[PDB]
Amino acid sequence: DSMLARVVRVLETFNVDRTAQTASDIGRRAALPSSTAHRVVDEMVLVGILERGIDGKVRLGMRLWELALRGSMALRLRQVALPHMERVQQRVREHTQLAVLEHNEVLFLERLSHHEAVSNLALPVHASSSGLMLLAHAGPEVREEVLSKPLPRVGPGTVTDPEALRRLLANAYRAGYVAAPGYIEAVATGIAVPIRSEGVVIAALSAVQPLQNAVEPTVEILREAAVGIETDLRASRW
Amino acid sequence: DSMLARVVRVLETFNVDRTAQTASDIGRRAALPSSTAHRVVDEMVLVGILERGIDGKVRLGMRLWELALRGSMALRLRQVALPHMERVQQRVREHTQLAVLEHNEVLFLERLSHHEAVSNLARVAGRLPVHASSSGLMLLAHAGPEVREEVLSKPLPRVGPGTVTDPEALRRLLANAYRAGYVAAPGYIEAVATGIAVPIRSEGVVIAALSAVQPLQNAVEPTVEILREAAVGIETDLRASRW
Amino acid sequence: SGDSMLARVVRVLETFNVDRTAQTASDIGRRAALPSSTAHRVVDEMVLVGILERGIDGKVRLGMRLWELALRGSMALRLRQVALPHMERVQQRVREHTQLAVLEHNEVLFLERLSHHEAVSNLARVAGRLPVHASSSGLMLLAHAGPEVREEVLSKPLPRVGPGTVTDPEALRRLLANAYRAGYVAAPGYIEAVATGIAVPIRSEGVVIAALSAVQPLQNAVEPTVEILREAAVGIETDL
Amino acid sequence: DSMLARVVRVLETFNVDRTAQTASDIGRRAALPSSTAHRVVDEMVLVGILERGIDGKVRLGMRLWELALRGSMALRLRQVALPHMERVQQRVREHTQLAVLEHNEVLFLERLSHHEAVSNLARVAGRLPVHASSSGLMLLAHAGPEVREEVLSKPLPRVGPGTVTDPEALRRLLANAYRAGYVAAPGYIEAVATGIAVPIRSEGVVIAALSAVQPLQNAVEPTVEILREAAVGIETDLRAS
Repeated sequence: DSMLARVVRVLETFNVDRTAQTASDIGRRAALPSSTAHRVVDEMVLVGILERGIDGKVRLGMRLWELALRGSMALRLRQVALPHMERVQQRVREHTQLAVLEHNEVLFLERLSHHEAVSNLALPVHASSSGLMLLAHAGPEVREEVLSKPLPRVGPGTVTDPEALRRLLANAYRAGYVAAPGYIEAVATGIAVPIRSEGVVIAALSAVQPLQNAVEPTVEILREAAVGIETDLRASRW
Repeated sequence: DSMLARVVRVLETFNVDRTAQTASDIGRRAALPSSTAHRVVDEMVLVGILERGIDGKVRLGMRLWELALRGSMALRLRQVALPHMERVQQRVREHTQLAVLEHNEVLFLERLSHHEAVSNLARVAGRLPVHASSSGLMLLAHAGPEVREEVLSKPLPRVGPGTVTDPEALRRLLANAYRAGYVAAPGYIEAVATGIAVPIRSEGVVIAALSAVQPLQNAVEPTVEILREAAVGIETDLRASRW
Repeated sequence: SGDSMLARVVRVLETFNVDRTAQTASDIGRRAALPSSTAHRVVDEMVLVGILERGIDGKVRLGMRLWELALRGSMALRLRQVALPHMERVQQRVREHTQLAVLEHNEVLFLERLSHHEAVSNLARVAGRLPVHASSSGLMLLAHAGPEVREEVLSKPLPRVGPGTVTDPEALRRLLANAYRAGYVAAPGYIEAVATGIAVPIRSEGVVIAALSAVQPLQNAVEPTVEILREAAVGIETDL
Repeated sequence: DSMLARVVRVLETFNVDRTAQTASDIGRRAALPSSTAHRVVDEMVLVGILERGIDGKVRLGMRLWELALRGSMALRLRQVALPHMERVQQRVREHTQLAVLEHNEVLFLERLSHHEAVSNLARVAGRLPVHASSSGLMLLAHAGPEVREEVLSKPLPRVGPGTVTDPEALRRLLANAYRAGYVAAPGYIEAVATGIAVPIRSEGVVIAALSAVQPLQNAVEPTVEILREAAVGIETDLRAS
């Protein structure tokens, strides 16, 4: 294998219950020849991805942690959200999504799709339930800043009258959800709720399901999941 | 300019403010030739260390995060503890350590030593058993009665001059440590040094021990107070929102 | 008054202590200063309902039912017992008001309130119970409840109970988030416009189980009271 | 119903999730007429068994807590120990006991006997001599050297066919028990069943003995382990409050 693939295999011999190892134990646990193992370990120690600890064994290095922390804002949210999204999938059996607002555009970070989903997945801020929910919680400037500019009816059901949007956004803000019938397919609706962290809306959790399906049960499931994401983000320490 | 050194330089072009870049921009910022950059970035995408979006751009990937989470308790503790450990060093001017308990073994995560330290640390590679350090005793004191009695059914070698070995003495010592919030270990690592440890909590659970090593005759209680203040600082910072 | 069944039952229980675990029915007459005939009646009824226990050897002891009855309110009772000396220390230093409170069914129950004679600020003179968003204590407790519980509370109207009471749900989310990270909250003007309230959490086994709070003049420095309350809170935690 | 039974019924309307009640609520839950609930509650308040809460309602009083605590040494241990003793009963199906030292004699705080128990357990008339039970010998092993020597200063009676009386044999017995963490022999009184005892600790000190009685033919070692696990469980529960 490439150097990098071997490095990853070495890293995957470590776990929360196995902090410190010898290079030989690494070799066995990664199924790497002893001499390859020692060489790969030594290169990893040189660049600080591993460190040689107080006990003579190697352990994961501070530099790996520091490097990973450079993406913590998106990566930690994604990693914490995913178990809650799985739970949503088990109950709804359609599609669940996680989204954030980045440079006044909606960036979808994760989507799950159930093999039995009836609805189908397919973008500007006004053209998804997620974007609408996020827009509803953005600053007053960002609302105006986006409403003045172009609002194409991107799908069949896409609301794009500046004044229809103000009422839609204001209701979403009060109610803690927004629905978006026919925004992607006329036969499908999108439902989004906010995810809070430290008092601010940082993301939106959404479902796509058939238009005819009841909306309120999905709002409840998404809320519960959004509450769980917040709890785990807030309570987690590492 | 090894493969791994190159991978690291690519990762370091990212930061809290730069979350998405093209392979070209990465080549410039990491001083890589653009052919090398495209190849390196592509290999990192292939193992999941980077993720390439639909619109061409590359971001730090879930697999990097998940690999770091294989040691995230130890690593984050070290990071948060270090500034508090440095302040202990300025005031006490001996040694300050951080340790955790893994499968009833004591792992030391950091050991700082002041250039003017009178006491001496063991500088040989190895691992003391759980009963043979102040950190081990503090950690054992919070491990619960089941773990205690397991340890006390097993061999208790008298490793150093001061090492307490009598099962009943150890039960009293551990109970006292639990109530008092510190343990002292006079003469365990050398005859002329004492170890002093306090607990570090997260969410009510004792997850580590902060310790000093200092000369045998130095007063224990002034050092305990310093360690306690540092432990409070560590506990407080561990619950800061932004990592 | 001294002559009811209950008053006599209590006087009997008080003859027992850590050293006097086992007595006789007549020796209880002696130490409680009751006539033996009336003593043997009260004991027998106490033994019947299980407040005392007696073996074949005549010996009477405090019974398991007494213990189980007391346990029905143990957290609150034990917390008060432990907290009181630390609160008196706060009273000496701040010379205003110190309170201890718990959350039950998302309502704040004040368990203890000490007011110093020279206190410049005034406590609330509302007879019934303030809601959870209407005191520093309720804010501190709510900050440690689930986001679930937070969003339940914030889904209902929040009256402006005092001059300064924050009722805006977004301002509340920000206030609560900050309180959670900082380990205290302030509630300026919640009782009177010239006073504030400050609370810190009390933990047991990792869970915030109560709030220790002050009321003091609005103009006074906040941070010194926060530290005093913090020292008291740590003392209370040690002792539990 | 008597005054004291009503008082008790009032106390039983409280619980860990209901600490403050109106007297009318108390009447509802205790099945008392409104007039009766009021006067029962009022007198309970008057003597401090209840307290009238800071915001109007009634709650369990500090006085009740202080009264309960006068026997917490026995009562808390018993309350905490009982579920672990029931788990021993389920696995061994004989007899489990809980004992402490009172005035240098063995006081049994709890005894459980299983219906299907093969062995027979002697009916106990008060406290037993400290040297005449496995529980006694286990507690004595962890008492002071002062306590040990006081017991051994006076010649000891042969209370049963199993009783050891010789001071030197007792010293060896006690040293072995202290070191091994159990006493196991024929019953030191009847000696037709095996009495087994292990220490229960709290905060570094042996506070009680957990014991079994079982037939002479049964293996000792598995019952020692089961009792040890229970003793560790009891200690654990005492430390988590």
